[PDB]
Amino acid sequence: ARGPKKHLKRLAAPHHWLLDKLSGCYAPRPSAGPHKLRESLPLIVFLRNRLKYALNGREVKAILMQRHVKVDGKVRTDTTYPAGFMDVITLDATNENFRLVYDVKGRFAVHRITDEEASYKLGKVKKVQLGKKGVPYVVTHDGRTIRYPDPNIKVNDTVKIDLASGKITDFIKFDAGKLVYVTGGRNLGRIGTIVHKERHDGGFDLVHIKDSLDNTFVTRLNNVFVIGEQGKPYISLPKGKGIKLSIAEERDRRRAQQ
Amino acid sequence: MKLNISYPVNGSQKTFEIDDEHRIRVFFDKRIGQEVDGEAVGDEFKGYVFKISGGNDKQGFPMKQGVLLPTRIKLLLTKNVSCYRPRRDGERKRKSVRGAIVGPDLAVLALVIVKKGEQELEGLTDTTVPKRLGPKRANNIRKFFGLSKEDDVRDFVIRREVTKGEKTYTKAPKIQRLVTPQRLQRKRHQRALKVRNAQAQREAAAEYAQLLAKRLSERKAEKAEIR
Amino acid sequence: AKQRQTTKSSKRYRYSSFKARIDDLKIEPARNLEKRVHDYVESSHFLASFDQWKEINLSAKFTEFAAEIEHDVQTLPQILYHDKKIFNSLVSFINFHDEFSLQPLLDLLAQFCHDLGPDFLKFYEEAIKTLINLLDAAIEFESSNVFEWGFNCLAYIFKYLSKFLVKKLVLTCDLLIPLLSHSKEYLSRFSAEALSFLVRKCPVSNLREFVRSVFEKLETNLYEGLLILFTESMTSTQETLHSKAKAIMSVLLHEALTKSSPERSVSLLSDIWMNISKYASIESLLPVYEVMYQDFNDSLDATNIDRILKVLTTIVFSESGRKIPDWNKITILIERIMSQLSQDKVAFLFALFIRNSDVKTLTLFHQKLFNYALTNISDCFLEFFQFALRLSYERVFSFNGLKFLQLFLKKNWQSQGKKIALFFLEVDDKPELQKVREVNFPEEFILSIRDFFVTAEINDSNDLFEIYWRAIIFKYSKLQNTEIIIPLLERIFSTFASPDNFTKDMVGTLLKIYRKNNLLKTILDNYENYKESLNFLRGWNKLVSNLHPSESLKGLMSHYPSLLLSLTDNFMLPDGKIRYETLELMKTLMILQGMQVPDLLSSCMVIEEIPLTLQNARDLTIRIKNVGAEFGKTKTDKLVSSFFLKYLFGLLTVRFSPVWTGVFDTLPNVYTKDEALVWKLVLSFIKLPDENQNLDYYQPLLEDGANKVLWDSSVVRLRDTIDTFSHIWSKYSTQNTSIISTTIERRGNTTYPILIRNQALKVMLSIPQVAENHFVDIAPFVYNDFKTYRVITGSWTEVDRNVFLKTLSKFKNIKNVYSATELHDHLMVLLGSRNTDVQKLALDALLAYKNPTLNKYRDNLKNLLDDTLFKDEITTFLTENGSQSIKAEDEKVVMPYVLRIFFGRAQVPPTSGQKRSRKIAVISVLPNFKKPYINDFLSLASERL
RNA sequence: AUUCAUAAUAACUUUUCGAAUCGCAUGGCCUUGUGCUGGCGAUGGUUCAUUCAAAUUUCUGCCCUAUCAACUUUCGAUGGUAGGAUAGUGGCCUACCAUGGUUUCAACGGGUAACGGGGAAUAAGGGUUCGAUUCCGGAGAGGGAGCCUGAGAAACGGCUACCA
RNA sequence: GAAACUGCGAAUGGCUCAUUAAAUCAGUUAUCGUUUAUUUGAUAGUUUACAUGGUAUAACUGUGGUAAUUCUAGA
Ligand SMILES: [Mg+2]
Ligand SMILES: [Mg+2]
Ligand SMILES: [Mg+2]
Ligand SMILES: [Mg+2]
Ligand SMILES: [Mg+2]
Ligand SMILES: [Mg+2]
Ligand SMILES: [Mg+2]
Ligand SMILES: [Mg+2]
Ligand SMILES: [Mg+2]
Ligand SMILES: [Mg+2]
Ligand SMILES: [Mg+2]
Ligand SMILES: [Mg+2]
Ligand SMILES: [Mg+2]
Ligand SMILES: [Mg+2]
Ligand SMILES: [Mg+2]
Ligand SMILES: [Mg+2]
Ligand SMILES: [Mg+2]
Ligand SMILES: [Mg+2]
Repeated sequence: ARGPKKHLKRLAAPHHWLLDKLSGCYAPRPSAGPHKLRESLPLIVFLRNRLKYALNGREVKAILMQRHVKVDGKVRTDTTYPAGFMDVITLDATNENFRLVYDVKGRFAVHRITDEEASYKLGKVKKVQLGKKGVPYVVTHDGRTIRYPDPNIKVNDTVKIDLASGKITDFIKFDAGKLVYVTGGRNLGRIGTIVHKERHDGGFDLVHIKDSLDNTFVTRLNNVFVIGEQGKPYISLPKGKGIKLSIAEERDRRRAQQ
Repeated sequence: MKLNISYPVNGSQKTFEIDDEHRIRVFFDKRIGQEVDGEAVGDEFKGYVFKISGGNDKQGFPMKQGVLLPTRIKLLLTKNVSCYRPRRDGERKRKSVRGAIVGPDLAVLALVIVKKGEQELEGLTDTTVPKRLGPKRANNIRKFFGLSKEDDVRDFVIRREVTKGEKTYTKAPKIQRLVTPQRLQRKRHQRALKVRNAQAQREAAAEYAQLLAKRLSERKAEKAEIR
Repeated sequence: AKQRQTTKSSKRYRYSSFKARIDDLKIEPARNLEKRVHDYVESSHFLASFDQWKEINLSAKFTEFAAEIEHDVQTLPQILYHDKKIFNSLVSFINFHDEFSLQPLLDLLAQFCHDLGPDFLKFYEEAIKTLINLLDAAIEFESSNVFEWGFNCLAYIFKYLSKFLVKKLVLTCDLLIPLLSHSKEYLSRFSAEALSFLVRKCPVSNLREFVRSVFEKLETNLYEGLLILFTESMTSTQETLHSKAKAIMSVLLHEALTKSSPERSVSLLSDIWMNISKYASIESLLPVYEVMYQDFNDSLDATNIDRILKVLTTIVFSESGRKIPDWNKITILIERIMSQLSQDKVAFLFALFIRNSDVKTLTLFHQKLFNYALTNISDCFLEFFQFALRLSYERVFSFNGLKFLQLFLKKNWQSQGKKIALFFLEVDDKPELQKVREVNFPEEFILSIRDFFVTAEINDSNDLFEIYWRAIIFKYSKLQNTEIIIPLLERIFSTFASPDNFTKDMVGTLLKIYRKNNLLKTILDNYENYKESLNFLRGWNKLVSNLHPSESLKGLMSHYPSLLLSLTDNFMLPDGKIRYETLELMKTLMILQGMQVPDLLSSCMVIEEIPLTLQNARDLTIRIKNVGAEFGKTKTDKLVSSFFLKYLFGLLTVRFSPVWTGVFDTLPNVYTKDEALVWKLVLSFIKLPDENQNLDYYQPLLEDGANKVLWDSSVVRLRDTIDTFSHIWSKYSTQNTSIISTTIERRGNTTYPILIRNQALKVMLSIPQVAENHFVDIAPFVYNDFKTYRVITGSWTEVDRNVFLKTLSKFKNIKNVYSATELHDHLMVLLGSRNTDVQKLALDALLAYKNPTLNKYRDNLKNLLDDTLFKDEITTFLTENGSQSIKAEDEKVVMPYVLRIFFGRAQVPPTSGQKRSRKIAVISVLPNFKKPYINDFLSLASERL
């Protein structure tokens, strides 16, 4: 190609969006934004294929141009705006606030939250560095740069960002015993507690995570997101609480509730 | 060859068909921008001065300034040049153009009246064509009317009357770069924004400095305790 | 704005501003014919709407409101029993002012009143108070929909409580006064429509009380609110009026003419009549017309005579006479009013009658109309006749208005002579009023004012003013005016040898009196001091044009050969008219003197006649160039040369750019005819801005004549005409100030443009050689630094000085000028000016001096001036021991220029990184200089101190 | 892990940027002036970070051919030093230097009706064959050569030569 | 609101497999070896002003050339 691509085939789209393979030939290409293309949910999919509020792309555009959707407290009018992990989506006219959190299956789940919970979000500290004029700043996972961070904040820590003012309220250090959320790999969407962090200089660090059921799994550090201390998450969790459950029991409880 | 003579003071212009070769030959060997005496052209042009500006040949190709030849040549023309209008940005096209040396094979030659002779041409000197449009920017209006700074351009706008059937009205241009309260408000808002930003940054820097000093003091106290 | 969205685009979705939505919004629920939920009911209106709103709105506040009240609204009796708690909750949630939930709450509040209307009365006051707070709160946060919801709810409550509210509408109005009197126009407008529905539903008896109360209130925005309220009440449909409009108009009328009601009430009635008359067609208005006319007949009385008169002016002016069916009835009313007041009101009434009345009625009544004006308006007939002329001058003439004016002149002759002078003074300029001028005057003045003219004392401007207004009347005199004028003429010249501005105007006025040789001799005796005045020129022009040539006049012209040349001075004046009269004047003197008029004079006169427009812009330029070519081609005498050159400088005073182009091209090729004259003209123009030109003109004793001529009206159309009438009235009230002021307006223009120096500078630039020869006169400006002057009163503009410096550099031999060394030293001063452009100009003039050493380094000095090459030149040119460095022998001559140049560069505001580096460089080259040369730079820095 | 981030000193620059832009609305102060101040947005702009991308790059992995055994190096082949150019590393190119680099563990050369892969068929398993062809990646627009524009092209439903 | 200037796009998409045998490509690395329109977040009191020019032109008015083209000359 002689330049950046602008089209996305449905088969090539991220699997977790759950798009019909025969509905059309192309899928919404997320525009540039806070989150990466493969780890983002465009607003069109959320409003049409998840909430079912709109029946087609044009109706989604009509909703957006009416300025009823807010992302992180800001109005967005792009159909393919890349909303992502820990993103707050507010619909005032319908009066709901949603937090984009993966389910156990590995898919963004429609999780409704209260207003007081919608007032803040969490961000994994991807980078800390001194800017121009000797002003420290922190870059989070969603591309937010916050100046004058607390000196104790380091990489791999989590910062509680208030949406209205965009300032850090609290933070969590990355240490053993902390509650973590998996954001990648086939363990995507699971929740557990840190046990040990294995370090390899010049390589990818590995973290051992133990679930509430005592099952243990190892994951690369890049896919780990600290969300609080054990038993005290700073955000409301989706149904299932990030516990992976086998297939036989899946049959079992589906029958039981049925 | 045909002569397209333009009197720019009046804005007028007209064509003269030529048959005798004496005037045509005194036109020979000249160059675009050079001046020739009208009397050599004919008695009707006695006392006139003609500046050569260009022309077209028997095949229609135009004359181009800067190329000093009596014959056509294929020149690679680009943006912002005569004889070529680029269709696409950065487009360059090589086109055959006639040289700037006057010759027998010029179908029409364009001339500009530098100076008027004793006799008046019927179609050029005796007629005038008004300017199509008047000044638009405020300073151009002031310059055209010689207004003072205190005088407002708003009252001196040229207005043209238009009749549609029995209905009639007037139309006037929109002046640009006019001093209006909106521009003042925008300037003031911009200044206030920048000042407020600077103050906010100073406050944040001061608070960070206090936090750093407190942390520094307590860690020094702990080091003292360890000793 | 003014071209509102009348033509809609093809776009399905378009942006609309809040003001746009508000302007389009209108409060009238009944016109909306859409199916309503509450129309179909099983239990109650409230329940029917309550369930529906649960389906559509999902707001948190409404959801909380629903849960609290859900159990208690299942049945109509349950609503009645629990009415108190339901209303409290509705009021509580509305107060939160949550726009997401307002719409269901406001609708339910209206439906709540629908279920239990008579019981809602105990809730009424709180409900209205809640809406007022909400609408006031709605102003803070923009939402047009919120206003639409609130006012419709208010309208709904009025509809359901129509019976009870009507009985005490004054109480309901009392609640809405803050809304009706609110600063915002739209909030008052919306409230007025809602209250209008109640008014149209009122019984006549109840209405009479309400109208009395509001008129009592009338005695901020309340006047506008009532204006909107009543006009909405009458208007029902386009070009149609509501049936009840008859009673409302009658009830509003009876109160307005009632003595107790304030005058503002009648004015309020007037503004209503303009609105409904404009809105409604002829047919809908016929029934409204008869009720007033009958009421005006029935209630006519001395006390209300003015009030009836004022409303009658309202009817005649409203849409002119088109809306009036029968003008004959009005004429009967006018006659009855006259038989049974304020003069100004009638003057306004009759004048509008003249313009607006149908032709047939006016023919029947024009004679009685004017006789009435003589009956009572004779004191102010002049103000009337002027206003009538301004409205429709042609109609007044057709109906013999001039004859009645003659009768007025012969009736009220002695008391208002000065007013007559004002009136006839004003009407001279208008050509359409030529017939008014043709009116003959009563002879008795022409004897009386003549008698004073024969024996008049003139020792002060106050005495002079007395002749002036009598002179203005005396022009129409037919009793051999010339014999009387002449003695006064020699008196005024003798008593005032040096005329002021006012005296000159009178002389023209006195000359203007003359009608078909001695008087010609008199003006020739003293005209040098009066040529500039425009009126004096016009009077002189009328005189000489009247006289017929003969050999005797040739002798008179011979005695004063310098007459023609002296008049040429006028062509430099800034006024187009004054030049034109001088041209016309000059031509006829040539006829009287018999000397052939040159064709150049005729051509220049044509140029003046051409209008100054873009369409004629080019045409003007060719004419000026053509005559200039003719002037150069044809040799002429001094008079023609003095004529044409002065006329050219007159064209420079014109404020039309095309004119300047022609003269700027013509003048350089024709100045050789008289080089001394052109320099004098150029020199004068340069000094005009410095010269202070002030028009000092007589101020008459101030007259304290002013009063409220007419009432104030809100509608723009009536107010503007009222302002026009009052302006005439004020003008006549102060005749001394009005007569004196009109003279100033028509005197002409004497103030040259401040830019005139710039035009002369362009002429000087085009001809440097003339300036070089006459450097003596222009030298002082340079040494004065182009400052008048230790405080500076005025100074030349930067552009003017720049053109000045160009001329100096263009001189062929600057070295041989009158003061070369002093000029050279001052050119040193400019060379170091902070503005580099000034420095380059000074350097060019310095290089105009021929010095071999400087020429050797001419390029390096120029490079130092250039900002781009400044840095490299310093390093190459000024480095000690450099190859291109200045030789020691030539160091003495060049160095002062180099030092002063660097001084100007050192004065740049060192403000940007490039500019700051420039200041560092200029100081860093100092060590390269020898210590004596370092010292002089420090001296240059300290010279200003 | 760094000459990292950042900061400081001294100068330098055909040297930049630091809003002469636009929509809607008319609030607040008063010394009442078209005085001062002020709201919601659009479009631009330096640098940093993020995102969409691009470029190069580390290791391993390709069918037949030894009756192809030595290849590359004069005209860069291996490497060093310095420069030029590049967005940048780098024989990518230049100048001076050394004589290096691959190879029976198959270099080099030749054939290929060779775009590669995810896949398809068959088979009990091992295997054999197919894969231009709905997705990913690369190359092309009759064949070579060279370019303007633009963030991005050696573009071809852009331009210029030559060949047919 | 035609036309034109200005800004953006046209380097995406669609088609074909000619060349290509450590080349492409698959998996897996690196940029402390570099560019990056755009999105998103930060970020600039240090720079006649009640606001500067044609150092300027299109569209447009008008005069024309060529057999011919999404050709264009003068004013
Ligand atoms: Mg690393
Ligand atoms: Mg228009
Ligand atoms: Mg190198
Ligand atoms: Mg070499
Ligand atoms: Mg194959
Ligand atoms: Mg394939
Ligand atoms: Mg290609
Ligand atoms: Mg082909
Ligand atoms: Mg190509
Ligand atoms: Mg094609
Ligand atoms: Mg293509
Ligand atoms: Mg363009
Ligand atoms: Mg092939
Ligand atoms: Mg091969
Ligand atoms: Mg490889
Ligand atoms: Mg864009
Ligand atoms: Mg930005
Ligand atoms: Mg032109």
